[PDB]
Amino acid sequence: ALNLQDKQAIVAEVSEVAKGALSAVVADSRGVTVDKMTELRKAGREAGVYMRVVRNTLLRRAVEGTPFECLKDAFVGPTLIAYSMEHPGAAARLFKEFAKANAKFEVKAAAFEGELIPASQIDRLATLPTY
Amino acid sequence: YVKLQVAAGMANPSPPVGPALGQQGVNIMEFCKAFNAKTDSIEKGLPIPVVITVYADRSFTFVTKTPPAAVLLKKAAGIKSGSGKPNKDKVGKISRAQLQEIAQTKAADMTGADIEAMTRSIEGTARSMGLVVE
Amino acid sequence: MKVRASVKKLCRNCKIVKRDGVIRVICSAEPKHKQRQG
Amino acid sequence: PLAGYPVVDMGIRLHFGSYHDVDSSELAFKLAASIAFKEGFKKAKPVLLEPIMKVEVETPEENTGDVIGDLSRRRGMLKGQESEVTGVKIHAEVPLSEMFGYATQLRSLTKGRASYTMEFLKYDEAPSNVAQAVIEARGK
RNA sequence: AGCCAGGAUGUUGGCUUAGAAGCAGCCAUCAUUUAAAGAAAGCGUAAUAGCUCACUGGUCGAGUCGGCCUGCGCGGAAGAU
Ligand SMILES: [Mg+2]
Ligand SMILES: [Mg+2]
Ligand SMILES: [Mg+2]
Ligand SMILES: [Mg+2]
Ligand SMILES: [Mg+2]
Ligand SMILES: [Mg+2]
Ligand SMILES: [Zn+2]
Repeated sequence: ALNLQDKQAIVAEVSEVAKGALSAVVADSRGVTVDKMTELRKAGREAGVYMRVVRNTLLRRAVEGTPFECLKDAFVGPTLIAYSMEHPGAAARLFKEFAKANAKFEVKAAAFEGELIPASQIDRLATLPTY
Repeated sequence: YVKLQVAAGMANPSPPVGPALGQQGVNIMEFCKAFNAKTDSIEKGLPIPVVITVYADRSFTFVTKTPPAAVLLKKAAGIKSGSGKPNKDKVGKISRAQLQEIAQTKAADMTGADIEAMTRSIEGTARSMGLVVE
Repeated sequence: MKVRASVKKLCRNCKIVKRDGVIRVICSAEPKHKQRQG
Repeated sequence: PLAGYPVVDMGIRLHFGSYHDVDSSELAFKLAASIAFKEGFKKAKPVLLEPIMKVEVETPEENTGDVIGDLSRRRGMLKGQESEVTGVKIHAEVPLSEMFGYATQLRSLTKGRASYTMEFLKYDEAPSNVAQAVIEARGK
């Protein structure tokens, strides 16, 4: 109904799934067609990774009071974040792969253990293994 | 790069294939019998869509897809033609297990892996074709 | 062009412009739609 | 009776009549059958049949649709269009009165590198304007 | 408002048609992943192809859109010493 009341709903939904998330992986999405994003979206459903593009202002508001606050430095530019409903630290590997293979977007940041990890030092998430 | 819908066992006719990829430099005969070679397994008289993929050196590859839903929906329904106009007359009733059979047939084409969602997409398409579900 | 008393937009590309106290209709799509209030 | 064109596909049934014993000749019934025929023709729905000829034009592919557009301007219906490697072949059935001088028109649309063929196919009823056209000229 | 991109998938919805493939027409118009997606509001093709739009994310960083009433103006407005 109300676009402010839709924001009251989108903020409450993206933060409620941030309650159960384990590792947040944020990245860029501009310059890529639709069906190419669904190559990852099917890859997120099978790995239990929730992927949802929300606005930068909305994101900060939502993640306030949550361990993913330090990510306010990376919420500029087009934003494609990934949550880890199950299998913690798995989104990252998939993300990095797709990025360097065929697109122009990069991995803005990751968010494990409620701290911010810069783009080049995220091989740490890749090194961590599924258990 | 070109997309066609070719009969399961026959690539012989000139007008459907000749002009579209002749400019691309596709060797007609090659694609004809490669296409037929792999589409041998398809049921007789199933029109199947193929995406032909040509490169600067005129060489090509292709992917075969699942037949168009409307062609595949009227065969299960056993209705040779199509509904003249919906919301007035329905030519038959499509079965539910057939919708999921159709859903797993075009599993690759559908973007949703929910399978039940695939059925809804197929059912929605059928609804536009004037059929009703039991 | 159409020099007439009633000038108006005839399509979605027609634009009303005033240039010397003269209302004109200029169209970037159809040159038939060129009008002038006179 | 309408214009002078020959009547076609007509069935006649002589259910009743009258005959005088001493004044009935072959020509008297000929005049009598002709009066009745003319009277019936006007009461009935009398229409012209134009001839339609099968047309197969062969054209370069760059100016295909213009040929089709001119065919639709010559009041013709279409039954297909094959596209060979040498050039497109369009099939049609155009009335003969609208097939007059097609070669110079077909050459103008195609840089003069098209060709065509006409074969007579069937007869078909003309629309009201062309039927009204052939009646005024023939009548006067 | 401008600019950077997407503008999906079943698919060329079903009929009609030589072709009707978002875009001749009739009958619809609803599922899909969605940030968002008209079985397209336009251009275009013989049909395709192709170009935009609606709809969205970013950038930007402060007002902006559509009507109603009303004051004063503008065009309409060419004649003979
Ligand atoms: Mg059709
Ligand atoms: Mg259509
Ligand atoms: Mg069109
Ligand atoms: Mg005012
Ligand atoms: Mg005035
Ligand atoms: Mg005035
Ligand atoms: Zn205009």
